[PDB]
Amino acid sequence: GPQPISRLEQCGINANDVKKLEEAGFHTVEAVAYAPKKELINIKGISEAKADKILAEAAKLVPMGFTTATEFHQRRSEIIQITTGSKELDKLLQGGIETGSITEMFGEFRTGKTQICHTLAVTCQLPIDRGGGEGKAMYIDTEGTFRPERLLAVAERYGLSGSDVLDNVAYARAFNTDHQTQLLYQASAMMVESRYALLIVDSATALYRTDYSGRGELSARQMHLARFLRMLLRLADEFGVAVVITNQVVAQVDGAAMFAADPKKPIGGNIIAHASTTRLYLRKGRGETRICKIYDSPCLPEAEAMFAINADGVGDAKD
Amino acid sequence: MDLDLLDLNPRIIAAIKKAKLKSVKEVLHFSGPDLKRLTNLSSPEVWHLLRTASLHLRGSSILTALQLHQQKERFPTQHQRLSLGCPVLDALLRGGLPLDGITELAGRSSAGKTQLALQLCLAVQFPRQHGGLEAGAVYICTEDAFPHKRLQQLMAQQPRLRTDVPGELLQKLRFGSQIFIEHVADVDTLLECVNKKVPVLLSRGMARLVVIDSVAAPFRCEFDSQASAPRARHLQSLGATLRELSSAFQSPVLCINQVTEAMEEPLGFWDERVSPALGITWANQLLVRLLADRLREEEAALGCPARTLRVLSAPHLPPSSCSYTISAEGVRGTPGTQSH
DNA sequence: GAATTAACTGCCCCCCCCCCCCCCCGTCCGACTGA
Ligand SMILES: Nc1ncnc2c1ncn2[C@@H]1O[C@H](COP(=O)(O)OP(=O)(O)OP(=O)(O)O)[C@@H](O)[C@H]1O
Ligand SMILES: Nc1ncnc2c1ncn2[C@@H]1O[C@H](COP(=O)(O)OP(=O)(O)OP(=O)(O)O)[C@@H](O)[C@H]1O
Ligand SMILES: [Ca+2]
Ligand SMILES: [Mg+2]
Ligand SMILES: [Mg+2]
Repeated sequence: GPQPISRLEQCGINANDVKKLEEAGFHTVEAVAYAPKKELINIKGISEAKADKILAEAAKLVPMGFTTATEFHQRRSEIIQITTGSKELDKLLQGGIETGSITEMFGEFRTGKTQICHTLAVTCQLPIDRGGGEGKAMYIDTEGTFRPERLLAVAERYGLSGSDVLDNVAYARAFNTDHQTQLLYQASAMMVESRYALLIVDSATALYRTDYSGRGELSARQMHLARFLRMLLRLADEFGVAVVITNQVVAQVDGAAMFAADPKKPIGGNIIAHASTTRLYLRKGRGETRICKIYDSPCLPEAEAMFAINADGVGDAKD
Repeated sequence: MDLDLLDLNPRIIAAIKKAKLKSVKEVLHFSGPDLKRLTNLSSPEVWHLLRTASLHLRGSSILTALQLHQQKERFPTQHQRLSLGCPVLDALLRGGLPLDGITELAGRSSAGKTQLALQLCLAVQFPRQHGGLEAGAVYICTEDAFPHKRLQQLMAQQPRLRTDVPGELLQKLRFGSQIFIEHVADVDTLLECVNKKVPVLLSRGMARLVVIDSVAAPFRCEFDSQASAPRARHLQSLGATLRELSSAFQSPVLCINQVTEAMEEPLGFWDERVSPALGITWANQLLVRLLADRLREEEAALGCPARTLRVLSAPHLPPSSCSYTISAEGVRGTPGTQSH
């Protein structure tokens, strides 16, 4: 069972200090073993030497190796938020796009799902002071829709070297689901040699619509997608990178919908919804302006923002 | 080692020693014919041995239902409840989660399961008068990273949510240091975690609440439609272990589940578009089954999302429902919304 | 002419309510406007 606080004196502490810890709300070795150091030493008359001594006593007395919420937050508080190139989007996402998580953007047709990917592929190489991530970029393509001349425009907008940007972006093309999944082992091998800050898959579910067709092939398609997303999550957790993927849409041809403004939902079922962390929904706006809406997020409220696609990349709507 | 204190004859205990029987659990593991062939002795002495072993293991107190009803302090599991933090949700649940068995929470994505899990994790550290258990909690993430930012925001906003509790002891409560986080990636990893790490935390008394972020996530990435038997075996083992731990340490177990569509071409879901996953084998292991649902813009074209928390089945709760909203403070139920 | 074998089809019943617009293909002229 639990060891009472009346055991500390046999380990080398006097009654005064163990009592001082006792009336501070703590009543067992287990509670004080994981207690934060600053909260232990903020009490007046408590020296750091005896604090470290009693912490060592607890560590050799209490089974350690258990993560704690305060330690979890104070150990991984140096996350990086890459800027999207638009002030409105950065404000809406509260600083940009986080690392160590999967962010997906879904929408129809001429919405800006590829321009955003290009802009992120450029801006991820900026210094952390300027809002970047200070790393390379990986672009996995499934539709043959990669244009370096779009990256050149952003590199010129931000005053970066044109040739250097095109040297930091690794590129690969996928022709089926097996090749797309197999490329992840090569990605894992490559991420050890250098430091990467972004990984782009566009589009994640483009090939699954045609590789598996009909109700008969639904289960295998869903399991393959789940395994692919599990591999992506493992990569993101291990290397601390930002994974951005794009999705597609499908119509709702039944009478349940009534607002009649072309109802549409993302494809992939529940696996892609549960695997991804933050989901964005882009729709067409007047002229070249577009509207971005937060579809799902564990720590954000649903809202809306407006951006535009310009000659220099994704930016803010002109006046 | 323990049957020595039992009254007996030397012959039967000599036979037991020769047959390598250790404790009463070992002798109760075997049946009549097995014990008869192992001890090679007559049936009536086997019956006497079984009777004596059973009387040794249990059978001392004649516990009626008056002792369950009147003696509130003797049996906390039948009266004490874990409050959910909101009076409306507690009224819907008639007090909160039971202290024994497994409670399921199921629903589609972006419904608000993680927010409820975090609120329950924070609400367990209150004193017994305020609906808590004066202990910590264990969080097991099976799908993705833990949301530390939302937890910190909830901890900061905690004084605003708990309006009824006066705030002098709120600053004493160290919310961050009494929550433990674990990560798993496989079904076998989760089984090893629940077999080894969880009992260590519960026995020593750090925590009295277990939360699984997504029980269905590991099982949906390994077993196809043609491998139902191994999945059923694993689910039965996990449910048995969880129920045993919850009963032994009087700690509620909250499981978060996903859903699958009907795909209309039973189990009580006739006109429901979605049903809890993992089949009927997992559904047999639970005690109270909940369901959180969100009506999309088609029904949510009024300006704000519509969220309803529904009770599917429970041994002591009628099928009911309510409404709730998610804000910067936490999950709060809408007053005057419970359905009969 | 007939015993015998072979090939194509079939397995079924619930939704009766009704705010909802959204990103232009207007057809074009009056006047502004800066150059
Ligand atoms: N240099 C540019 N200047 C202005 N607008 C541009 C420029 N280049 C492309 N665009 C616009 O950006 C959009 C490109 O759409 P995009 O390729 O991002 O779509 P998508 O969501 O990837 O579509 P798909 O589903 O076909 O993959 C178009 O509407 C196009 O008019
Ligand atoms: N201030 C806020 N902070 C965080 N979330 C908020 C806020 N206001 C509203 N929300 C809503 O909270 C929801 C959080 O969803 P949540 O993470 O609980 O979904 P889930 O699918 O149950 O989770 P998980 O997949 O992790 O189990 C979002 O859909 C968002 O709209
Ligand atoms: Ca999610
Ligand atoms: Mg594209
Ligand atoms: Mg949630």
